[PDB]
Amino acid sequence: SPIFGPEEVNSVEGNSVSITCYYPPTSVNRHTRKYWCRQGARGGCITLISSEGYVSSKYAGRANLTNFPENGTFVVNIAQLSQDDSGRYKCGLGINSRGLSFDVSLEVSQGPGLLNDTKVYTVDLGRTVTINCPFKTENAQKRKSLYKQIGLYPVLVIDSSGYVNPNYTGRIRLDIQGTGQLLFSVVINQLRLSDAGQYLCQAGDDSNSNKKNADLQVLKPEPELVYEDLRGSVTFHCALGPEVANVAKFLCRQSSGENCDVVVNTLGKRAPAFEGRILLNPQDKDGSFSVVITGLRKEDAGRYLCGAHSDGQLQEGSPIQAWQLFVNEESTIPRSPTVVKGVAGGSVAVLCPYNRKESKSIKYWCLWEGAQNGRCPLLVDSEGWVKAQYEGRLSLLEEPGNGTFTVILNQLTSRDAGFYWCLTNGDTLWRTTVEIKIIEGEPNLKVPGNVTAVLGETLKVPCHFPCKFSSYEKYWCKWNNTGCQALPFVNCDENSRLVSLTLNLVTRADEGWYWCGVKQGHFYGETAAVYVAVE
Amino acid sequence: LLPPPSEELALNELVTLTCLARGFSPKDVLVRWLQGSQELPREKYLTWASRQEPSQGTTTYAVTSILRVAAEDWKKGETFSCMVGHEALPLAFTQKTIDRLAGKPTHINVSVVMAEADGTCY
Amino acid sequence: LLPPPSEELALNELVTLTCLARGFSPKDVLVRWLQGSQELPREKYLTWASRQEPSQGTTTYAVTSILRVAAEDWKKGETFSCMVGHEALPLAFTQKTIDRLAGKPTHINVSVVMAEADGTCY
Amino acid sequence: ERIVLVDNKCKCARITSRIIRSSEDPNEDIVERNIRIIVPLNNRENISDPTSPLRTRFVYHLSDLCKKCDPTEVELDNQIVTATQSNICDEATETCYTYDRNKCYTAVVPLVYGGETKMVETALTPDACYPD
Ligand SMILES: *[C@@H]1O[C@H](CO)[C@@H](O[C@@H]2O[C@H](CO)[C@@H](O[C@@H]3O[C@H](CO)[C@@H](O)[C@H](O)[C@@H]3O)[C@H](O)[C@H]2NC(C)=O)[C@H](O)[C@H]1NC(C)=O
Ligand SMILES: *[C@@H]1O[C@H](CO)[C@@H](O[C@@H]2O[C@H](CO)[C@@H](O)[C@H](O)[C@H]2NC(C)=O)[C@H](O)[C@H]1NC(C)=O
Ligand SMILES: *[C@@H]1O[C@H](CO)[C@@H](O)[C@H](O)[C@H]1NC(C)=O
Repeated sequence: SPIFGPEEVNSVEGNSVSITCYYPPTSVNRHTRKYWCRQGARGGCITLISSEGYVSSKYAGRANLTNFPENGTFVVNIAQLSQDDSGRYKCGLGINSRGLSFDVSLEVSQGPGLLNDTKVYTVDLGRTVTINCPFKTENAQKRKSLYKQIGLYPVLVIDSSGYVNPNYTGRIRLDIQGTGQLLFSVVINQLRLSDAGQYLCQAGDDSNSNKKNADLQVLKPEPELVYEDLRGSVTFHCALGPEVANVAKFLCRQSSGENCDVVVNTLGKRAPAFEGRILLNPQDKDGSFSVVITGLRKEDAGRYLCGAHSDGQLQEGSPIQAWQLFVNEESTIPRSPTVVKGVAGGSVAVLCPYNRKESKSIKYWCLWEGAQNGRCPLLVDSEGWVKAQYEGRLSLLEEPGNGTFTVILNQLTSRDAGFYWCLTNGDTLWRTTVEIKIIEGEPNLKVPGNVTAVLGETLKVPCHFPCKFSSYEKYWCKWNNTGCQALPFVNCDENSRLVSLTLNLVTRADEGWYWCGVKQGHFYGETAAVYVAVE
Repeated sequence: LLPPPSEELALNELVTLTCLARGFSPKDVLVRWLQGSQELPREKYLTWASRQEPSQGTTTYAVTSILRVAAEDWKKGETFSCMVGHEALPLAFTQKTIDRLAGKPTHINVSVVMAEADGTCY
Repeated sequence: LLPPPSEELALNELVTLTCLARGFSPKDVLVRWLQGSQELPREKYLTWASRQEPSQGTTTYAVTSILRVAAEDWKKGETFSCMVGHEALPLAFTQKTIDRLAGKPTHINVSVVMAEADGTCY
Repeated sequence: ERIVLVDNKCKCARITSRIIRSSEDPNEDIVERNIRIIVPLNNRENISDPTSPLRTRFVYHLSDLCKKCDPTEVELDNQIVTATQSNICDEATETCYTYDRNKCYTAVVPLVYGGETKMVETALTPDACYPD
């Protein structure tokens, strides 16, 4: 079940193949036994090549099996294929009679031998092609006809003078650079699946049933495999050519009953179930762009398609790109609160998990706009910068460390609800989203209004707390760009009330924002805020 | 009349039963227990008072009681009963009875998979 | 660790226990035996040398050893166990164990008891 | 076979269940409960080496399979309280029947090195005791 790879693989004889399988990188899985095996009929699942030094007799000289532990993958090569090699197969780990496997289907076909009467043209659907047929000048004034064969009958439905087939509508144009020589061609844009096969082509006709053979093959693209897990993020890379660099471009998901279903467009559409956890970047000079989807759930598994078409949907005659995604779900990404609540005037605090092996990174805090396509304006970084309009009410803190940092956002209002993102600078990027809701109530800690200052004498400011906070520590701090640091002239007078602080001199040097806080040593808690003046 | 919880069965101590009556219009009621045909003395069991319910217009009342017996008596096959007296009943009494074999399931499939045939999936 | 052959058990003088290690890449090993939990001295058994086995891919090696113990203690129910030390193992030693019941038993007795299958599982 | 109620690894038992509802006669449906036991035929009673013979009696109580004790969070009025979810898991003392694939098991054996004896440590499941 947590094992994944290519479901279908194809090649022709004499060639090589290179299969890759995936497993969760836990320590038991890196050291256990890997196998490739042939699921035959009558029960058994006989091993062909293994990780513990075993190579079979039929695979002698042709194969090996290398294991990459930091990837979490292992690769299998089979050279010099055949037609006894067609069948179903399995990757795996451990013992074969359990089920830590994944099925793979291998199909291999016969090549052409001593039949070189062919002229091929390779194309992926959405591009241009030529089908060249011999232009004879001994039929100088004769039609350059090209039939189509359904069965054995060359059906008279395409002429070369302005008559085209009722199914090949609007897209057949041809060029004149011979006209005295053998040179004409037919150029087709937007190749379909139904535009395949050999066609009865010729240029000019002596009446004695003369023939010619020349085919095309158009191919469907092969999906890049992406391996993700629960509560993580993914990134696609649509990289179509500059021929469609100014068409509307889309991204959907193939479903069961022949129904692609839109996830984003560039004409402004979105699913209901992807609100707050998706992006779409502005493209570069050559026409490639990024798509991010974070917080991955169980039902995001399946084939995805990106393309370009003039109305923003999947229609035939448009160039595509593919991916196939797997969600591991035996993940080691820690769980987190998805929604955090607060009241008008209160604070919040978020736990933001990253990877322990990337602890020398740089941390960021977004706010998902959702207006154009999706955008992160950055609000605060780990290096000492904050936004302008969030002054006095935001800071990022490195404690507790070792898997997790925290961020404090107070002085709430009912328009502060939304979806928020956090992101590190390392190589592997989990992006974690939390929703801030606003419900009504009363703030726990209690401070006065906006406290002025006298010129030439002292100030004192109180700050209460209720009685469940009687075992938690109390502190004060002064806020600047790097965060806020605790002060030593607080007293914490009462046993269950009135943490205060005075300022020994009214000069302008500390005319800033102040907080009043609560913490259980490492983990932080609620706070409030007042701004000081000097008159 | 409710059966015991399955947590108490797998410990071999006393097990517990619950009687419950609800929906009666004056708040006067009597509750007695039986074992087979013998009425137990009324200092073996606890009975709460009679209180009224949240409702829709018409007002009604409810009452519970419990009785704790030994697990060997339950697993023998001895039955127990809860009797309720009230004045809106025509014969002034109702009974319910419980033992094992009361909420037994009606379909059981047992398949034994031998050696040489393991096919476990993850 | 292989059990004794069936023919040696009838004669009732001594039995023999075979310890085979197979498929390891450097050719240095260590074999020691235990009875109960107490290590036997070196002169009770016989260990051959490490040699290279026919090729199926990578080149690997093998070794054997035998120990002869009294046929009364095999039926009293003592246990004997074999230990192998090699460079590639995780904690440099591993062991396997055998006695009269495990290993050619002529008897498989198993009892499975599933207690309260209809039992409000939470 | 749709919703997993328990997947226990000390006893190696798995229990799923599923409601499959008929539309005609809405007073009666059927509720299915599937149990899978895998019996190890070669494990000892205590898991060390010389303990005792083969375990030959295997006992499963449904109230101890389905037991859930790691704490949870409940929101009562506007509060987050931590609750336990079971009466019976006082701390182990449980006898396990199988090994667990992600935990590793060691033993301690005395051997001699010419002079005195040491306290050599020995792996019992070698795939899982790799120090990294
Ligand atoms: C199942 O078998 C194991 C293996 O014998 C038992 O674990 C160990 O049992 C011994 C015997 O009492 C305990 O011995 C102690 O060893 C320490 C050294 O670590 C020594 O300093 C003490 O003086 C004492 O002799 C040991 O605590 C214990 N646990 C270990 C090694 O982790 C186990 O108790 C057996 N279980 C049952 C239910 O029989
Ligand atoms: C992770 O797997 C990839 C699979 O493509 C490895 O990439 C190539 O590996 C071969 C060795 O078999 C090298 O010769 C190539 O240079 C690798 N890179 C590319 C771009 O082809 C990669 O080596 C694996 N990771 C590690 C750390 O080895
Ligand atoms: C053996 O493995 C190497 C990589 O380790 C690979 O490049 C090579 O193709 C393999 N040999 C075969 C398939 O004959």
